[PDB]
Amino acid sequence: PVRIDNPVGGFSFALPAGWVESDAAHFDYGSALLSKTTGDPPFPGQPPPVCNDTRIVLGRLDQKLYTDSKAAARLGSDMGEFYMPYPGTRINQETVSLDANGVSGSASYYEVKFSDPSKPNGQIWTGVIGQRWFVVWLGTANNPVDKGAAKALAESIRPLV
Amino acid sequence: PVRIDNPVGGFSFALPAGWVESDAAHFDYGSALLSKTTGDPPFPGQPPPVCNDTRIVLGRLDQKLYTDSKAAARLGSDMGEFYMPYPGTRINQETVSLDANGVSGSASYYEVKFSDPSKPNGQIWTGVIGQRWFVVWLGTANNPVDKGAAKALAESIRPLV
Amino acid sequence: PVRIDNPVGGFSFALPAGWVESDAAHFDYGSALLSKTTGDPPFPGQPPPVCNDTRIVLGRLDQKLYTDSKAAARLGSDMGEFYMPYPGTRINQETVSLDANGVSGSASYYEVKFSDPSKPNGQIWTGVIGQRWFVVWLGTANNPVDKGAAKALAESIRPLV
Amino acid sequence: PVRIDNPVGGFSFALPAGWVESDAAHFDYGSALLSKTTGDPPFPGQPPPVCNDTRIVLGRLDQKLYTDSKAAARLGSDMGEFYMPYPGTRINQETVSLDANGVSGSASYYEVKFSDPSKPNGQIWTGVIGQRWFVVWLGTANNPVDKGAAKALAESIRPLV
Amino acid sequence: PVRIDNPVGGFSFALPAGWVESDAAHFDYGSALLSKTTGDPPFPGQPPPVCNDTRIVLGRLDQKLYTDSKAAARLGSDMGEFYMPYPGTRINQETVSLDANGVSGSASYYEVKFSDPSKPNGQIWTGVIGQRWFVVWLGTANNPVDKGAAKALAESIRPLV
Amino acid sequence: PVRIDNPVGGFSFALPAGWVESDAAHFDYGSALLSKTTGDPPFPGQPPPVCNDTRIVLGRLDQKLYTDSKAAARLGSDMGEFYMPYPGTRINQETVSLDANGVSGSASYYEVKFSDPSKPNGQIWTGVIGQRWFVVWLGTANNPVDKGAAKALAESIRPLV
Ligand SMILES: [Hg+2]
Ligand SMILES: [Hg+2]
Ligand SMILES: [Hg+2]
Ligand SMILES: [Hg+2]
Ligand SMILES: [Hg+2]
Ligand SMILES: [Hg+2]
Repeated sequence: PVRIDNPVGGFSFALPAGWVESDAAHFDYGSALLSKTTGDPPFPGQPPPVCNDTRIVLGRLDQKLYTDSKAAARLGSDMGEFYMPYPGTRINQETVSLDANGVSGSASYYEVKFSDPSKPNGQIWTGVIGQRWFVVWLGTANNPVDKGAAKALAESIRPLV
Repeated sequence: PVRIDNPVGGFSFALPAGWVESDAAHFDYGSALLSKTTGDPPFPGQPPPVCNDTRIVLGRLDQKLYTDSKAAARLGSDMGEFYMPYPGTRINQETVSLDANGVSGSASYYEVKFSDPSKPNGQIWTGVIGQRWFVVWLGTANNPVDKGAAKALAESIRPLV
Repeated sequence: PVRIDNPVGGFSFALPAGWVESDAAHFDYGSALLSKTTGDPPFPGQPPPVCNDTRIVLGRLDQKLYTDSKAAARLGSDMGEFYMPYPGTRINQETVSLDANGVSGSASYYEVKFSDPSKPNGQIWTGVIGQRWFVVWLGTANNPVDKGAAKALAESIRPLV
Repeated sequence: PVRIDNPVGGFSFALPAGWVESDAAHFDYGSALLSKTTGDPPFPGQPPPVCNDTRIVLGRLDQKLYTDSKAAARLGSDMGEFYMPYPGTRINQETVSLDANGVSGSASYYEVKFSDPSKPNGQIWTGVIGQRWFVVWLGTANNPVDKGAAKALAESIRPLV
Repeated sequence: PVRIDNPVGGFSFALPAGWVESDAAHFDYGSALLSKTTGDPPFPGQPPPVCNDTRIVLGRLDQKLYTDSKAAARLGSDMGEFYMPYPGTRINQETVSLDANGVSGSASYYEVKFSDPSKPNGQIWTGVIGQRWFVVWLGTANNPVDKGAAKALAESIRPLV
Repeated sequence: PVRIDNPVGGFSFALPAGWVESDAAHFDYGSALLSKTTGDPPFPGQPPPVCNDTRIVLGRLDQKLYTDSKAAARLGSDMGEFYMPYPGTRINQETVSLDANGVSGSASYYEVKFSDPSKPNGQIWTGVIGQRWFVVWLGTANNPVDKGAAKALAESIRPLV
């Protein structure tokens, strides 16, 4: 169990097994971007290969932006445009209640069946917890969102004091 | 009149007056990203301040991706999701014929009236010319797309030989 | 109240409200560079717009370099050349005693009236606390140094053990 | 046919089909690093996915460093240590004469059978042409060096005047 | 005594006196790269000049990769190819037992006498401790590995919990 | 003789022998930053070691900013504050007439004797040619400005058409 502090964003979280940070700059402004290692280890000290069709973003959710249920739905809709900007239809929608050590939240999940029959279906899970924090886990039919792990990641969020 | 070569993307173009390149890395894979200087000059040798609500992207349009009229409409719809991922309504739509030294193309323009009444309206102009190249010019009601300059930029595109 | 550790520089500090880290690399060698958000929030996970006419630098002050009163005056004079390299006259000078949880220091403030009548006046506040640490807060007549917040930032410095 | 100038390194070359530049910084000091696109196109304007098990480096070969036949063999031996630092045996060695528009050179190729039976065999082709320039094309049994294309790349090198 | 946490790699370590972090990105995936300051201090807030012929890398050693004695020897052999890819002979070999607060490990050291008589001899110290962590300290005859400090660095490693 | 184009800044120039570009980003906005190699060659394809006490900046000189004689003196005074922000006295001043293929300009040179007796004297040469372009060559008593080469660099500037 690996806990990561994000002091600018005011929270800590548990790093999902098999994931690394994608860059350092997100932490400058209170966010975090994570990538999934492929499992093939790099030479020691060098950066590991990571998947290009899945990613996780988390951070403080600005008080100016966006109930946690309504917020996660709205954020999830916007995130899906930003990360999956191709025409398609939303299918297999779900909402999930969150409880991060007693701090309530909500998440919205859905899949995108793209108009392009050669594109794998997109998948997106967006959680809001709470001061408020968000978690977005993006994947595809070939590299699916791990819904149980996304819930565990959001429920691992703790405010820093 | 400043002409810029993009050898990986197979084209050259005229840099719009008052704009600079935003980074060098786009040219690595045959694209270009431009930013608009604010007019307040920096110390010599240092990077100029640029606007944060307008941008231009141009590059080779992959033969796998997307008539030029249909292509610019589809690309413009996707670009507007990617750059303006908030809910809203498309208004003030236009299409524009392009002629780049005899190479035909088409562009699609529209504005977005956002659901959020405090967001300025978004503006996007997307052109496809042609091997094919694209031009996307993004702005807002406070920093509008210069439609005549966007047409001139797309019509300035020349294949490199 | 957000406390940030800088382990290479041997100190922690309280992040001023409304400010973010400008990059990650400063911490590699025991410094920190901060930028002021404009208040217009970015899309979640993306970097916020920041002001281009104000900045804060802090870090360990090398034992080889530069009383804390004399040190802050000398450092402030050099910092003003580095950040405001245009001809002008220093006006509205002040010195300020510092007490960081019992660790004494001193700061030097002044404004620059530039020879160029179209340049807004520059403002710089430079503090030395203490092992020694420095704080430099730069602004202009349009985006002034918050002198009370600069004193609070310097007095928030704690050695790490 | 896409020709790329490298003014600091004093040469131009033909970009192999399906390859892009990996970064811009190599050109600062007269080299070039190329990566192979996977074929899955990115969103327009965004960087394409590239293979992680093949790469090409080319540049001016310092007059202080390293006949072209002896030079390519020595450089190839060193490059194979640098890029394939695991124990193994060199097999399937070849040397290839080069003629770049009348400028002679030589290349050395070999494969590495690694001690680790789960590692795919490494492949490396190293050419020296000539002022002198080098070309290194690295691959594996799963993503082999295209020997004909590596020879064409080295023979495409032209001095800039 | 300066202790640095590496949460992705699951460890903390004591920063050797006179060394700084070379970049921030290594920590993204659980490694750290350190550079040695030259002693000439930079302007405050700016990065210090560092030596170009010595470096330290440390990180988690993948369970898939590589007894600690055998592991450090094998890793040291591979690291010496990666960092010193020129022909030469290994001389002055040593192995060193490690004890990091009761966690055992081993290190392998050797020097390289290069075929090129104008190259200074290379030096490399590679330690494995332990979950397992590695430490590599690289130097030359002109800027030698500090063997006592490398042992202290490896023995300063503590798992994070 | 190596000529480099800077299309955003509207000029080309001859690269001084032994110098490389320091980064790619300066060209994005019409400037160039050059560093001096130490002569010790790197491994092929890797960046060469460069001096840390000398540098060259060149670029378009904004029509809003700053006769060429008065301009070079004023720019040289400001550049010396920016690059040598320590107290001292200007000595050994010179001005130099420039003629870049018939385009006139002027340069201002001076040395700085620092108050700190352990700092080597600073040296700065600043030229303005002309649309106008600037050249700044910075050095020290240990790594002096090559005045003849700085004049040749400024006189090598040609407008791009
Ligand atoms: Hg994957
Ligand atoms: Hg603007
Ligand atoms: Hg501002
Ligand atoms: Hg591949
Ligand atoms: Hg050194
Ligand atoms: Hg030097």
